[PDB]
Amino acid sequence: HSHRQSLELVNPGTVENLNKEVSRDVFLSQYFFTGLRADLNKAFSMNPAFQTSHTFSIGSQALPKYAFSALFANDNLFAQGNIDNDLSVSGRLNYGWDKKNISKVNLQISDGQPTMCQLEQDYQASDFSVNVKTLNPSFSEKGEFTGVAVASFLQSVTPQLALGLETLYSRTDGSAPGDAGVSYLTRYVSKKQDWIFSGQLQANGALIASLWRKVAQNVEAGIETTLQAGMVQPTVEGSTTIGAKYEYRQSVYRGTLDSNGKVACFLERKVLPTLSVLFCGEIDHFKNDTKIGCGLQFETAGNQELLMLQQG
Amino acid sequence: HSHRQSLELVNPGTVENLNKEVSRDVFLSQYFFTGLRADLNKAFSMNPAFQTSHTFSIGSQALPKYAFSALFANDNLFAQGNIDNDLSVSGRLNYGWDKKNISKVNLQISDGQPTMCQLEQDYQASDFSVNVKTLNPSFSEKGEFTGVAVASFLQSVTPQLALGLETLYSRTDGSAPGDAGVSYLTRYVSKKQDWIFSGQLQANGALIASLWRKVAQNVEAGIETTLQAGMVQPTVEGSTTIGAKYEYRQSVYRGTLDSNGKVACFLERKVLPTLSVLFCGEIDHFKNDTKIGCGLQFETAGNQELLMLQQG
Amino acid sequence: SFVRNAFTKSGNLAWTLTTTALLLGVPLSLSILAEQQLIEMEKTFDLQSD
Amino acid sequence: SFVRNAFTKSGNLAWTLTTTALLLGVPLSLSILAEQQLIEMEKTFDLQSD
Amino acid sequence: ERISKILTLTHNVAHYGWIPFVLYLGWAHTSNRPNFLNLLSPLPSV
Amino acid sequence: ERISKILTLTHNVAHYGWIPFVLYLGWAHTSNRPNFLNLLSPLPSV
Amino acid sequence: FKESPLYTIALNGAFFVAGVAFIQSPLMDMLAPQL
Amino acid sequence: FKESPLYTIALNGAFFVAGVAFIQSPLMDMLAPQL
Amino acid sequence: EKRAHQEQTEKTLKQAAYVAAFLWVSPMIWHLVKKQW
Amino acid sequence: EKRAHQEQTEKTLKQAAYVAAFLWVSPMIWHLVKKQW
Repeated sequence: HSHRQSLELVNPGTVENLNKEVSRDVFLSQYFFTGLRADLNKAFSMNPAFQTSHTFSIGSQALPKYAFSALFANDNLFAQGNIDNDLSVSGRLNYGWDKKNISKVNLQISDGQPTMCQLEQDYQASDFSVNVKTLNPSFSEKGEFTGVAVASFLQSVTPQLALGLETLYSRTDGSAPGDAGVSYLTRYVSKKQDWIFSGQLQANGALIASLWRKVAQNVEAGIETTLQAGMVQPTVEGSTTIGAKYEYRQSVYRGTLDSNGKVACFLERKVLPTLSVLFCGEIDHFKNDTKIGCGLQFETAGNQELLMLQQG
Repeated sequence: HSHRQSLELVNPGTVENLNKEVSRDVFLSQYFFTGLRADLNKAFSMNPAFQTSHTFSIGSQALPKYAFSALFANDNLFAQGNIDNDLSVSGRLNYGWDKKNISKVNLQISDGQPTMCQLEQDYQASDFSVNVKTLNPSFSEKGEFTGVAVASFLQSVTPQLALGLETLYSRTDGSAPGDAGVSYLTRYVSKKQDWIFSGQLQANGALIASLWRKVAQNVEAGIETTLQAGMVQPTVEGSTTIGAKYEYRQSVYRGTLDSNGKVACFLERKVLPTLSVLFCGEIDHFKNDTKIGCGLQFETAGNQELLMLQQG
Repeated sequence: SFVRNAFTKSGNLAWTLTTTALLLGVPLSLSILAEQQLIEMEKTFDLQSD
Repeated sequence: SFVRNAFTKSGNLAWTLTTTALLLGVPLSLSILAEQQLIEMEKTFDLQSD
Repeated sequence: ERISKILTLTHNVAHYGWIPFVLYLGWAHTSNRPNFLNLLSPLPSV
Repeated sequence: ERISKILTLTHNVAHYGWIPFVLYLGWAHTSNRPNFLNLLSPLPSV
Repeated sequence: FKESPLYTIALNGAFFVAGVAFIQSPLMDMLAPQL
Repeated sequence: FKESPLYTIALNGAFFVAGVAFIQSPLMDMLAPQL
Repeated sequence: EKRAHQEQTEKTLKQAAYVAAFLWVSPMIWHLVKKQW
Repeated sequence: EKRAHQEQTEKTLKQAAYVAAFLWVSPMIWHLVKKQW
């Protein structure tokens, strides 16, 4: 359509990256841990990005006692294995057929919940991004679909505004009809890109709305709320979170306040270009109990060229 | 006695200071804490040493939620009050009648175990040191002594060796005869004073022996063992501890290994001349559980002269 | 006493505020101090250069 | 298998040793690094003086 | 009798005024003699 | 039938050789080609 | 005391609006260090 | 397996002696950093 | 019961397709609106 | 029973005094020993 091409709209980010600027950047949800934990990373090659990690976490229930994890990546290929104590294997592979077209497969294998298999194919266009993923996909003798399949579509209505929906198909056993749900997603970006707003009308009447603002090159802040719902009368269990992140040439700081009353901060001192020390403390004023954990990021290499590059 | 004076022996340290070089210097027993804790200290005068402290400890069972504590000291006088959350008052007063003669009184007051009163009189001589303390002293209608009274005597047999005994008198109620026990103490100091050995044959057949060595101006190490005893057959429950301390112009480090398998370290970074940051982490390999706690030592003053001195 | 209840509640609130302020300010204070110290460093090395 | 038991026990022992070594070495390493950095500082300021 | 009454009376005196004793001593000895409110507060006045 | 056998067979292949796949890929691509023992160990060899 | 089901959403929305206004206010700008 | 009451004291004494020898050995000296 | 569940799922998918087309053409209608005013 | 407890405590205190005097004179006897050898 010729007359439709005049708009010249920009491709919005993928659906998963909707809350990246807030959830994964200006919040501790991902970076937080507990108790001591040492992370040793070994670099072997850069142009072909290859790496070997280790982990020694003690006192953290979420983290494992030990975790070996080797990461490889190239221009169009990316892979990552993750051995875990108790021989819990986790793996992920990302292959880019085209510059803008990439297919990703994730597989976690263990003794509990054996072989959760996820495969998804991502497409990115000039103005829209669509990705479809299938959780624990399989087939049945009756021939109907089995497992969970999710398809998400996001189209930029205007250069500063992108709207999209997320389709969900789930079928636990196959005997009963597979429940399906739809969620609406919205992403607003300021003309100057100074601040970004994202809204997610998740299924089951749950709203996840967040805001992001770049105060300056060092300081960016954002907030996020939630309005989960229920029924025995309706039960609504939500929380509002305010978080700010300070980044500097030597350290990165993240702070966050929770409507539940808990307060948390996350500091990362780059004492050396390689070695980085992480501190992570949280308080729970409602119950008056504190979560705390320090860490390490020892960052050795294994090649003379890599060491020379590391030192400059 | 004229012929006895020729020895010219040195006064050994007080009985309580027997294990100071190890217990209170090269070990975390006193410095250790848990969870976050902020310590604000205010200095008001130096020639008359006056100070006002505050504490905000959260997550530490031993520590209180808040603790206000004002310390005053002069050439011959020293006092210290300590208000604690729940209005638990603690107090101590030290008065020096003579340069070598000092009387100390300690009093802790609360709702549980009300008014534990301790008074003691310390004497230091050319070659011997004697101190007597009375715990919860009182009198009874029957006239017999009540409370616990302890008298300790320590005499330097030779310049490099000091032996002493500790007498204990305890009477809980007064109706029953007051149990009394005696403990033997020994302190050996190298001719060069490079290393110090201390031995304590405590009562009830408990031996607390420790060693101390000054590796260099920055590094000193020491070990300590214990052999507590019991009866239903005899039960012996002891632990051997090895500890080392590294001190530097910017930080102080203390590490310790326990025969029980737990490992602990204690770092104190003096980021600023006033502000000091404390880290304290411990592991328990027998049960695979970790104790950890950071802290602060904010060190403001309140006088222009004090601030000028602080900055140099 | 109701006055006593208000007093203790206010004290608890002040304690909570101070604890939160410390927890969220101290690490940021260290970060700012380190960054400004590094800025002074670079300035000193430059002054050395010229 | 007894060989398997020995293997897992040895792995656990190595993990314990490495964890203890890190816990007792990292803070001391930071202290040594800070002290040597301050020594270099003082040397640099002196070199500035003369 | 009297000496045991004094025991309790002095224990109460300690409980209720030991810290004020130290504070008054410091404020009197200090040449600056800072106000009570600032003296108590953990903020620098200089 | 065959496609469901392949499902399990490939899941086992993943479980038992995914990490070795990544390690071999890296060691082949790397020009240094470090020995396996050093490659695994978290120690610098340079 | 009411604590209606709607009360939670009303409180969270009020907090969200206040936070948004604050972040976009000049106050946030003043927070960011000069250096 | 015996684990006698005397076993605990024997083990603790052995640990104490080993630690004392180590601390007074040149090895402790080598531990102390040159700088 | 499977009847109602299947019908509801099918209608959900149909409505999803409808809104997907709506989004596909959204820039077009927005351009038309801009032209109108 | 108080009889035995009191006697034991008294004997403990007496032995404590004996060893206290022993320590008081210890440098004297050590000097004598040094003179002997």
